[PDB]
Amino acid sequence: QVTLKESGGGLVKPGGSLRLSCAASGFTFSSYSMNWVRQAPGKGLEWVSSISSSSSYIYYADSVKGRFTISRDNAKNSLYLQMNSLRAEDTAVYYCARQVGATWAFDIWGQGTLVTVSAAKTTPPSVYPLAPMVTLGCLVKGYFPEPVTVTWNSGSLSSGVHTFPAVLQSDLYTLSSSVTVPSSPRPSETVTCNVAHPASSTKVDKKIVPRDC
Amino acid sequence: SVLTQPPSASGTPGQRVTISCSGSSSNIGSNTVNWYQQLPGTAPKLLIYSNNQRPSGVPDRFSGSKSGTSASLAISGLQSEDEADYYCAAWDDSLNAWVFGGGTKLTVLGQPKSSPSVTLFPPSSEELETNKATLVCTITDFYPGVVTVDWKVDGTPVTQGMETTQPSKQSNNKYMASSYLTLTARAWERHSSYSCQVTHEGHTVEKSLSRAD
Amino acid sequence: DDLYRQSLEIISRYLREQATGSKDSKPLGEAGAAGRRALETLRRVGDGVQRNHETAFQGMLRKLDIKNEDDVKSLSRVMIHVFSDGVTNWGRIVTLISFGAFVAKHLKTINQESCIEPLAESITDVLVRTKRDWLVKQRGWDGFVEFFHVE
Ligand SMILES: CN1CCCN[C@@H](Cc2ccc(Cl)cc2)CC(=O)N[C@H]2CCc3ccccc3N(CC(=O)N[C@H](Cc3ccc(Cl)c(CCc4ccccc4)c3)CC1=O)C2=O
Repeated sequence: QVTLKESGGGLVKPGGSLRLSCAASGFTFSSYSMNWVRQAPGKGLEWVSSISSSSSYIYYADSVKGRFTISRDNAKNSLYLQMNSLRAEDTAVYYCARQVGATWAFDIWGQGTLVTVSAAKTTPPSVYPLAPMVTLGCLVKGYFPEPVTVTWNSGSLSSGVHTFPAVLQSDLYTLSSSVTVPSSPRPSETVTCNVAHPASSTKVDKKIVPRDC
Repeated sequence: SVLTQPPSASGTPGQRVTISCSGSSSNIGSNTVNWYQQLPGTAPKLLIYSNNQRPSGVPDRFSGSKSGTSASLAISGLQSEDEADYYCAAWDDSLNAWVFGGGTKLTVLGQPKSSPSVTLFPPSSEELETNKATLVCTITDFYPGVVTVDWKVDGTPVTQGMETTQPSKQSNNKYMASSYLTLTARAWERHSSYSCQVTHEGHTVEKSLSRAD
Repeated sequence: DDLYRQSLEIISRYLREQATGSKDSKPLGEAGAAGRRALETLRRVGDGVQRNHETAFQGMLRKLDIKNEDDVKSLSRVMIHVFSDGVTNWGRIVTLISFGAFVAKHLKTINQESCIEPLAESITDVLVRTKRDWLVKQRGWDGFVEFFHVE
């Protein structure tokens, strides 16, 4: 399994610094040029930086010159991006991509890591039940920054789930997730949503109990 | 962006759609073009390398070509699963940088229309205890992915406090969206009739409730 | 020119070890970890070129009739024919250096050992002077290692 996994993304204040890390697995890392490519939410891909196998050739986009520093530790199968003097425009999902030696194609990409450049503070979400086949849900209210993850019954309920995108009110995100189950939300047959907000180390379970309406 | 692409592209199932990528002599004119497909909510993946080569797993329907400073991606037999953002990328000799195109959002129109399944949720008691009231309107299983959401409180159209999510793609090629109405707990108590109205394709689906549960 | 230096180091090292018949263990003082990897790839690729085109290399060596310093000086006019047609790729560059090694091997046996260094700088001369932009674009000796990586 040839993989790339980015880390270090999170909330940082304007003018601040952050270091992104990317771990390579299943290949000879020291024989590849590597790249950083970023994407502002709802916007296009923007190549950030490139570093050859022995770090002899390094390149940066003009938008990042003098502020970002790419480097790699071949002994630790790691690629880094030291970002300094961060501004609102640097808010994006940052991807790590392996470059093919013979064609320069970016054949392997990581899943990405979100960097939010804001003065707003880390806020944990408030999880509320959404009770009216029957559609149940939970409202994940007033968190910051993104992301949050929602599962149902610790991942054992995946059919019929709809996790909607978030909306941004003032400086707080709200999202909801719904689940359609058979016509019996029986006390023995429970429906629980599992909400995680890694930025605030929140791990909340919320059992959805209906009322006669 | 240095490489230009039409912001959007569309076709019907089975049609042949073409996405162009326009560059200069120092990028497309000097180098090979690669294409990336970014499915909704996923990391980009290699689609085409060396102008027209397909990595293992990319179906025959995708083909690419290059002439002068332009490149093209051809998708024969358009399918709803081809709905994604397509990006071309080429190394630029005069910039010493990778240049990605602005991206093309591909929409597959003319599939069989589906009405939205609307579910309305009142605020939870737990949320009312914080002196806030959120009504959640879930909209799923609709095609095309364009909806209008209007809120009514006691027969009068709501003008403030509403937030609708942009439509998002489901696994079965249909769309989903979410709407929120935020009131104070006092305002929730002061009014009784709440309605979320969803308009799709000159046809509107309404779900309503009374606080008198 | 650090690239001229680094290429000269790798090429002169590869040609000297080829004439000797045995590979060294001592470090490279200019090239670095980039040079180590570059020389290692050149040893694997270059030897796989020298074997796969052994008859053609034997024939070219016979036809060239190299026996003195004047012949070694004129070998630069033969080296450019690897780029004469306007074609530049790592496949041509490795062949240019692999044959350089074959000639160096011949120069040692015909006891013209002192002419190996002149030859190594001549190969480096044709490479770095006529193909600088392409080498730099291709990420020099790192790109060379990345291009031939198999996995
Ligand atoms: C004027 N021309 C020809 C006009 C140029 N057009 C070429 C284009 C080309 C060039 C290279 C390659 Cl790999 C593939 C294609 C056609 C060609 O040469 N095809 C090749 C096909 C097979 C072959 C494979 C490997 C090596 C040689 C081959 N040989 C045998 C040969 O004798 N080739 C010479 C040219 C040549 C080619 C490669 C090398 Cl390394 C050298 C030696 C330089 C040197 C290096 C170190 C020390 C001293 C000298 C010379 C013909 C000539 O004199 C061919 O003929």
